[PDB]
Amino acid sequence: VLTNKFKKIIDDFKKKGHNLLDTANNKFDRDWVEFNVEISHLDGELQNFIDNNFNRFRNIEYSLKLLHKFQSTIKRDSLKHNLTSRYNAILHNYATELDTIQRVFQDQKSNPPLVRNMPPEAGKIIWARHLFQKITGPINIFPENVINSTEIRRYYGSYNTLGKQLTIYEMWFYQDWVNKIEQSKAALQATLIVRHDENKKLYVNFDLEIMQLIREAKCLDRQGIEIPESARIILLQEDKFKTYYNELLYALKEYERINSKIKPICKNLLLPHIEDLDLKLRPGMVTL
Amino acid sequence: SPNLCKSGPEIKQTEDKKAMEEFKNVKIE
Amino acid sequence: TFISASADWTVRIWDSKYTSQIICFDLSMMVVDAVWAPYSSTVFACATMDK
Repeated sequence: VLTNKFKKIIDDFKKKGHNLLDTANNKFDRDWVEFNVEISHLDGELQNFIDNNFNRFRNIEYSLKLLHKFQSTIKRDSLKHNLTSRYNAILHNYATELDTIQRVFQDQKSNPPLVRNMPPEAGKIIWARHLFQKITGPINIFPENVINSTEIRRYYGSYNTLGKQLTIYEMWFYQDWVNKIEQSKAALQATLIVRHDENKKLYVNFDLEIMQLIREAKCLDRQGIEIPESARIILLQEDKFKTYYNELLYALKEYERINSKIKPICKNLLLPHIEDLDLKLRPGMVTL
Repeated sequence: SPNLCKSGPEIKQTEDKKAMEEFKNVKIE
Repeated sequence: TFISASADWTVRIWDSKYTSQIICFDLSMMVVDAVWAPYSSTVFACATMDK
């Protein structure tokens, strides 16, 4: 339908083109009176598509993808005029997206229902970092095309304020987080983690230490944060503790199954063997 | 159910549609 | 033909025969589940926030 209009123009153009030899004026001038106005109506269609540069999408950045598609058009400094009028739609829908980002940040990480294997603090700092990165794209596309009008700078002011605030809040969470583990270990977790033993069942003593240091090393490695030597090594030791507790679990369950089969009969050849199967653990071996 | 199927364009014109998507790439260029 | 969708809400028609994707299409909620419809139509669907 669009090429139909263009070809109608081309056809009446080429048919009016019978006047060149005697009248370059008549031919080309009338050809232009028709073709310029009809191709400018087709430019109004291209301008419906200049609005479509956004309308193809509900997002600024995809509108910018279409702007990047428009590269053959840069020869004419008339799209740039429509580009200049549209820079405002650019900035405004950018502002809409970041106002949504603002109401997102106002509902801090603790409010949404997160389902994963990341501690609250690592999830919080990583979600703040990801929001900062999501904001950075906009605040970087902002200048160098609309700096001239500075509306973009007016909005960059608030955006940079939000960025500094996010930096400060991340810093606060890190003050709550980074040395939290150092305090925990140096006070009650690095003072000779008591190995797991048994009186009637397996008594776990530092399951909290296990889970904590696991999550610590995992999230620090995933986010690319420096892991202290103390953290890394008490982690290796917790790996040892966990493997050994699993093995001792299996062994105790073996004794349990054997007793579950012995007691239905209560034979006085295996009951004394059961008694012989008793062992004693002194305090010296609780640090093996 | 009204949005079930269109039954003419989806079926055998779909390979042509993928060729048309590649055309839209040539257009992007 | 395959499809790949990013955290930046972008959907991508990876034609195995190509190194440059076909239709760099683009829409909010493209992080989340996407699917090809079990119809002859190449229907796409994204879904979050009861939407």
